[PDB]
Amino acid sequence: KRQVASGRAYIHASYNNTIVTITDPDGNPITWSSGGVIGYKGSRKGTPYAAQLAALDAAKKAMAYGMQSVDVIVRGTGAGREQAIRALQASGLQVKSIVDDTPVPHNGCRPKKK
Amino acid sequence: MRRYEVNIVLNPNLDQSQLALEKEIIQRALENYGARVEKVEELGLRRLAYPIAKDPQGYFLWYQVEMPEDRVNDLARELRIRDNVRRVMVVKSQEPFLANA
Amino acid sequence: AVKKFKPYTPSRRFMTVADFSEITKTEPEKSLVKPLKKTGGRNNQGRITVRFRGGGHKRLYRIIDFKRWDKVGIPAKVAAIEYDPNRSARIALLHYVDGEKRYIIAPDGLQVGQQVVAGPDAPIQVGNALPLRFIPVGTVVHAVELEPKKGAKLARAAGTSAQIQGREGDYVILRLPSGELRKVHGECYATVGAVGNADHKNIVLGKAGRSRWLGRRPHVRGAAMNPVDHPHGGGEGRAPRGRPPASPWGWQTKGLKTRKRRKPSSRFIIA
Amino acid sequence: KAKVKATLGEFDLRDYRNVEVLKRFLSETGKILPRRRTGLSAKEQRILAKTIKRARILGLLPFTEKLVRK
Amino acid sequence: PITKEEKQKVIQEFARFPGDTGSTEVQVALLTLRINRLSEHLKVHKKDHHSHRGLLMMVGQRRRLLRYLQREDPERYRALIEKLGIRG
RNA sequence: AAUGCGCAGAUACCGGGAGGAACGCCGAUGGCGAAGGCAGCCACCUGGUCCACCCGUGACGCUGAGGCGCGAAAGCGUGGGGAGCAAACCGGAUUAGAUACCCGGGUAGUCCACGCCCUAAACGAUGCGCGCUAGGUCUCUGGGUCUCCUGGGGGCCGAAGCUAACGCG
RNA sequence: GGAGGAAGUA
Ligand SMILES: [Mg+2]
Ligand SMILES: [Mg+2]
Ligand SMILES: [Mg+2]
Ligand SMILES: [Mg+2]
Ligand SMILES: [Mg+2]
Ligand SMILES: [Mg+2]
Ligand SMILES: [Mg+2]
Ligand SMILES: [Mg+2]
Ligand SMILES: [Mg+2]
Ligand SMILES: [Mg+2]
Ligand SMILES: [Mg+2]
Ligand SMILES: [Mg+2]
Ligand SMILES: [Mg+2]
Repeated sequence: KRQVASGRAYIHASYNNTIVTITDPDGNPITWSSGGVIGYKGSRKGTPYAAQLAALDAAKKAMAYGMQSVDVIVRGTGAGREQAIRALQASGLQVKSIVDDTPVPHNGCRPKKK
Repeated sequence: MRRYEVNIVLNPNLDQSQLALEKEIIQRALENYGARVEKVEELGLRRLAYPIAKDPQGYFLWYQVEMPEDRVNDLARELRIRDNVRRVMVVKSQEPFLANA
Repeated sequence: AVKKFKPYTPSRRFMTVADFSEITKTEPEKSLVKPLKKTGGRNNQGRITVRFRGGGHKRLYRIIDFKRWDKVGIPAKVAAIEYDPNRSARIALLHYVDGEKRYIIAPDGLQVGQQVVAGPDAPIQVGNALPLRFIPVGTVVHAVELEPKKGAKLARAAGTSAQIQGREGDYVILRLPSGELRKVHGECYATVGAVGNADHKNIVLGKAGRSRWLGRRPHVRGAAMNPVDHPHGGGEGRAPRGRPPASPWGWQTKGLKTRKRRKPSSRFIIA
Repeated sequence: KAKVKATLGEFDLRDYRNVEVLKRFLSETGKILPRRRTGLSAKEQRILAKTIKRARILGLLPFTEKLVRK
Repeated sequence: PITKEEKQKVIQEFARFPGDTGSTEVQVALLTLRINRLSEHLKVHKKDHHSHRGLLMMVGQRRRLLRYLQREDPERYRALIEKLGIRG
C-alpha cells in the first residue's frame, strides 16, 4: 500500500491476452494493466503489440509512486511474453530477476477437449 | 526379522531438550516393536530445498535396524503422529550397488 | 452387513436386519445405576406436541456417559458391546480399574479388553476422550461438547464422524456430519473414533409394523385432510396443493431458512 | 557440453542422501537429466531415479527450481 | 514367507532316500505346502485374481504327478494321501 | 465475435485454509504378464519366468470338446466422494437451416468398497507345443577370465521357401 | 528411402 521505490512485477500471457501487474517485495499490489486497459478489445487482446503496450501503462503509475528498479516474474506461454519483457527490460525501471513460474503440472488435472 | 533403514526428519527451531525429548520417543519405540539397533547417522540439520511445513530447515536422523516384518508398517503409525515429526520414510536394506567402479 | 431373508412372505422379501456379528454374545444389561424408567409421546398438558408418535415397545434407558471428564487419568477397560434401543449406535459397557462400570457409545474398530482412557495425555487410539486443543488435525472424532463441560451434544448417531480442521486461539474448527464449520472451544471433551453401526441407513423396515414397533406411528398426509386440519385440503379428487407447499400450521416447508437470524450462535458458523 | 557419470567417483547410486553427488543430475530446474545426458546404462538409471525420487521426499531435492534467464 | 527350514523339514520327511531333493513324492509335498500356504493368501486378498491363476497351475501341476504315482505304483499313492489328506 | 462474468470490486497478486483426483523429467523405439491390461514413493503378502550348479524323480509330456476362473471402456444395483473433464439438457455464434464441429454453463459418469452384464479393430485381424531351414544389425535381461562364448526376449533389412499379390522370413 | 510416436461450401 505504501509509497516505495523497490518492487516486483508480474506477467500473465494467455493465448488471447497478456494481463500484467506489479507490486513490492512483499505482495501488496499497486497497479496493473492489460491489452484492454491499453484500449484494445477482442482477439486484438492477444496481439503481442497490444501486450507490449500493456506493460507501458504498468511502467507508469509505478513511477507515479516513485519506483526505481523492479523484479519480473513471468507466468505464461503466449506471444505477449517477450513483448512485455523487452517493454519492461527497457522502460525506466531496471530489473533484477527474469523469473519464470509458468504453471506446469505433473499430469493431474484432466483438461478440456483442447 | 529383516534389516530395514529408517529415516527421521525433525523441526529445527527447538532446543536440545525437546530435540532430545523426541529422540527417546524413537528409542523406547523400537523396543516396543523389537528392533535390533545397529547404528545411527545423526548427521544433523540441513537447509532444505523446498520448504516443509513452510520451514526450510530440519534436524535429520537415521537408524539402520533389524526389525521383524510381522510388526513393521504399523510402526510409523506411532511415528507419524508426533507433530514435531513431519517426515518419515522407511526403506529396506538396499545393499549397495557399484557405479564408476 | 445385514441379513436379508427369503420371500416366504411378502414384506420379508425386502426387509433387512442389522449386524450382530459384533455384539458380545450378550442380552442382559448390568442393572446397576444404568437402567432407568420410561415415558410416552406427548407433553405435560396432555396435548400432542410432536404428532405421529406413540405405541412401539417397552424400552429401558441406559445411562450413557457423555461427561467423560469426571474420570481423568483413571483408565478403563472395554468389557462388552451391547445393544441400546434408544440410539442408532450400540453402547459399550466398560470397566474402570477404579472398580466402576460405565457406558459409552460404540465407535468403529473398537475391540474388547482394549485399554481406553480419558485425559489430555491419552493416546489417539479410538475410544479415548480428551479436549480438542490436544486432538490433532484431520482426526475422526465424535461426542463433542458444544460448550465446555456440558456433555456430548454433537455427532453421536450411528456411523457419524467429524474431522478437525485446524486450531484458532482457544477455539477449534469442526466439520459436522451436516456440513457446518463451527467455532467450538478447545477445552470441550470429545472421544476419538467414528461411531459404530455405519450400516443402520442400509437397513430396510420391510413392512408397516417396524414403523409402529419404533414408536413412529403412521403418517397421514395433508392432501387427504380437510382445510379445517391442513392447508392442502384436497377437495375434489387428487386436486393439487393449491399453492404453496406448506405445513399444518401454515408455514411453507420448501426452503424456509427457519433458523433465527439475530442469533449469537451465528457468529461461530460458516454454514 | 559433455556429460557427467565418469565425472564422479565411487558413489553409491543407491544412496538417497549424497545430494552433492546428485544436484548435477537435476538440470537447472530439477528435471532429472536423461540417460542421453548422464552416460548411464539402462539398469543404472532405473536404480538412480528410485533414489532421486526417494531423496526428493526427505526434503533434500527439489521438483521445480524457478527458471532464471531464458 | 517361505524359509529354508520350511523346505528341508518337509524334504527329509519325504526324501524317500536321503539326498532326494525332488521326487514325485517330494514334488507334490513341496507344492502342497505352497498351495495350502497360498490358498490362505487368496482368502484375504480375494481380489488378487492374478495370483489365483498360478494356483490352478500349481494345483493342476500337482494334479499330474499323483496321476503318475497312482498309474505306476498304487502303493505309494494313498499312503501319501493319508499323510497330508489330499483330494476329496 | 457473441452468449457469460465484472463498479455489488472481478481477471492478475501475496498470505492462510479446505478438497479431490492423477503422477512432469526419468520414459524409450524399454520392461511385465495368458489376455484385459500395468507408470510417484515405501512397506506386508503373492504369482509367473530366466541364468548357473552335472544333485534328484525318471516320459510323469502336448493339445484339449464340456466345465471353472479372469476379462479394457461404457452401462447397472447399494452406499459414499466429487477438484478437473464431460454424454444427455439450455443458451451464443457459423449456416440456406445446424437437432453438429467453435464457445459460456452443466447432471449422470469418470474416483472408492461390494455384487453384476462378459461385450469388442480383445488386432500381431497370425491358437498352443516341438524339431529342422543363412546371415547382418540396435537393444532389455542372466551367466561365464570378456570389442569373446552362451540362454531367454523386443525392434529393423534381408538366404532359400511360401502367397493372388502386399508381404512373412 | 523405409518405421515409430495447419482446410469456409454444395
Ligand atoms: Mg468444462
Ligand atoms: Mg541402502
Ligand atoms: Mg550403488
Ligand atoms: Mg408385509
Ligand atoms: Mg405429542
Ligand atoms: Mg407406527
Ligand atoms: Mg409410518
Ligand atoms: Mg401418508
Ligand atoms: Mg377426506
Ligand atoms: Mg471487472
Ligand atoms: Mg441421467
Ligand atoms: Mg446387474
Ligand atoms: Mg537339418
